Amino acid sequence: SQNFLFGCELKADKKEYSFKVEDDEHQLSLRTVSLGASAKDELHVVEAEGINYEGKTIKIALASLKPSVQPTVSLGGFEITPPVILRLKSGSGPVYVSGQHLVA
Amino acid sequence: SQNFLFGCELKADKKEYSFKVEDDENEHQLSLRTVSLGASAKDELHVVEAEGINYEGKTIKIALASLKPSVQPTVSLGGFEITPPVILRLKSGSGPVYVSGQHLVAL
Amino acid sequence: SQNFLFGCELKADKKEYSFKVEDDENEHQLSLRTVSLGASAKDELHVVEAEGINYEGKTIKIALASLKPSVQPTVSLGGFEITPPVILRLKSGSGPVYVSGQHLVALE
Amino acid sequence: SQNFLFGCELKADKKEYSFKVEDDENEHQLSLRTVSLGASAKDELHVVEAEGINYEGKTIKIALASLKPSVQPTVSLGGFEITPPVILRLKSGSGPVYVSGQHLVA
Amino acid sequence: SQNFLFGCELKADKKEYSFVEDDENEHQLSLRTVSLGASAKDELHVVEAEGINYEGKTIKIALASLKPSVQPTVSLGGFEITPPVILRLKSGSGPVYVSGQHLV
Repeated sequence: SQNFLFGCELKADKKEYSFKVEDDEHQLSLRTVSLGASAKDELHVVEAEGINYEGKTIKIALASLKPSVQPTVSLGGFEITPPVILRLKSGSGPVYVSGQHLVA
Repeated sequence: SQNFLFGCELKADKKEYSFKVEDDENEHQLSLRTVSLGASAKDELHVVEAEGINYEGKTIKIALASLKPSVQPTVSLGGFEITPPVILRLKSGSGPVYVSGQHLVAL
Repeated sequence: SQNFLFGCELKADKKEYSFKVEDDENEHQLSLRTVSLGASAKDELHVVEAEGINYEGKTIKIALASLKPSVQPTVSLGGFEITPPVILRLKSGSGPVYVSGQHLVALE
Repeated sequence: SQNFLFGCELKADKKEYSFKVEDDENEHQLSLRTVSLGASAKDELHVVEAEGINYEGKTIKIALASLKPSVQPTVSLGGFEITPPVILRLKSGSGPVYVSGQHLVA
Repeated sequence: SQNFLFGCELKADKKEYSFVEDDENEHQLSLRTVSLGASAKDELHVVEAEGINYEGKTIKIALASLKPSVQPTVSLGGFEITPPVILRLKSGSGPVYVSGQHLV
């Protein structure tokens, strides 16, 4: 309903970003995943970790990106319910993630 | 309507994922968000298909994406919604290929 | 609404796919999601178009996507909603070219 | 709500497409889905622009897409909704360039 | 609601575009594409957006990385942002264009 900016940066020496919220309805809406200019020229895979419909945590790949092929990927508003961790699975980074934090 | 994370991995010795739901209180849809190749995938075509019914009850196979590490390692589908049951199948390539989405649940 | 899979394959020997549904009291809609190149597509530009009626009632042709195996083998359309009748046509390129999406049927 | 096909072709000899509607009862919206290069387009950057009024009433030009046949021959907009009137224009490149979407009438 | 065109141009010169109106109405920018103009140099450009998170802290988020020879346009799919927001060309020459909707 209300909407605010969200972002994070993943790199080899900080690979994880933990999205959680203190109880007060929230979604994280992912929009883009992009590589910074100094990312190495190799495939970077970013993954999300969160609850499936049977209440178990799963790890899913969100994007695979390479500077010389495909530096940005737009997700078009992929909504996830917190808690979620974003994780860098390969490549040096930096990788950036943008989106919205939604609050209803 | 509620929303839960969905993913599966397809590869050489595991080419299919069967998305099925039991009858519970709810209407279910699988919303596909991305298809992505993993970093160990061979530099060749990968084709990912969906298998489910058309509007006349016939089972059809439809091509979701053609991907290749050096050209286009990821495609974002934008929320391709599919009523269960559906099989997602690595029709061609070694993989690994990851498919991510949401499992949407509504009364 | 009900939601079903839609696909077609457009090729040299079958350039057109005609999307038409039997008379019924339901409203029908195609939501195009992807277009993609088959394995055996020549490395060249392939263009898929749609042919159907515009607001004025006139039959028009519109270019949906241009793809090439070594540049961009898949194009997501993100839910390009079209009201049947429509013909999808390989306008150039050898193919094969696949088109995927959803076929939506709502109640009256 | 009614949904019709929309498209236009922009090229060296026809650089502009002017979209306008006259309707005192129903609202119209042009929902742009893709921009794509034709098969004979020169392998160079192509820019496609729209021209239309902003919130303050000033007519403005915005860039919709930059495409190039050997790099990114199609750009998907996702349903970029525009209130008529609007001009679509090929700012630079040979073309031909195609714009496709939906004409929606409520 | 009402729906108007929006756009701006970002360049090494004027790196910034600034998007409240004092108004009785709610305003949203929906960002559609980010694209590199004809004379932009063949290098990595990064566009960022600056605005509050849901805690009202000012944050900066990477919207897109683009390069003429690899991905000259990124489509964001309607990334709705509530004003004030600054859009800025964190790196590269430009010109970089942003296009979208101003909804009221």
